[PDB]
Amino acid sequence: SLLPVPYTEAASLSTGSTVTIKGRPLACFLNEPYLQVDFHTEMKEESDIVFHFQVCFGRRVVMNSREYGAWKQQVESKNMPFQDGQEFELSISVLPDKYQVMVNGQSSYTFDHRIKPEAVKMVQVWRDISLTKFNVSYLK
Amino acid sequence: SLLPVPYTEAASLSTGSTVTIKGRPLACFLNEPYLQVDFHTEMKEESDIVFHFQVCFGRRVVMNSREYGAWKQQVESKNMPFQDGQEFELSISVLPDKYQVMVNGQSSYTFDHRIKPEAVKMVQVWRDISLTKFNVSYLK
Repeated sequence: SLLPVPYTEAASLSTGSTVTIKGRPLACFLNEPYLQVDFHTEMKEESDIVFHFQVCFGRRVVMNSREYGAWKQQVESKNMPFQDGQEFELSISVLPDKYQVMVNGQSSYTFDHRIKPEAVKMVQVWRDISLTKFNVSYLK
Repeated sequence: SLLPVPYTEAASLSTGSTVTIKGRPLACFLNEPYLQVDFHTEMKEESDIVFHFQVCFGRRVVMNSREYGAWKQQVESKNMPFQDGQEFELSISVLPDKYQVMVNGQSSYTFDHRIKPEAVKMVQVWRDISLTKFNVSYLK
């Protein structure tokens, strides 16, 4: 019942869209497994990234965009709602002005739009997790 | 013909041992896939690490040890013999005073022993690679 990782799915997003991801780190937090979610402008993996979300479990989260191939201003958070050894549910909601990232139902990170979410054509979920669910939903 | 990743194998090392690893990154270098090789003191993943070798492909390599659960002095190298999109052969040779890391036959990194290599009981290879070969050999 596991999805392949790296996991890539075509996607369209607008205000009211939510990307929901259920999975589990492949290692204990002492080993610093990573999780990465990238919202890309094209299906190709080297395409620009409207929203990059990277967890180093137990340490920090970084967020950024990659525009014309170059990483822009990095944002860092030390908020760490993820729990060592546990399955997590991560949801990324598209609001008018930002993405909101919920972890296990708790608001945990936000990132103001640098590019309209309508530029997204693909989502990739990768690094040191197993994945059981990936869903894009919409509520107006 | 791919080996499972994370890949864990029991191992014993001394002067003259070589760990040889063939694999390929799972992403283009622009996406910064990682590779990690850890020489552990016990079979459990949370055990201490005599030699930690972490590649961020296209950017840098860090090396360290984890002793009584704590990371020690990080060493960083910007040497990057790995080639974007290519299979690599990595060998880690145990010398009297250090590990020598060869990449595609070229001496690329070294790390002085902080703990005797005889303390190693397990090797783990993980992060964003596919793996086709893992071998421990010995030449006196």
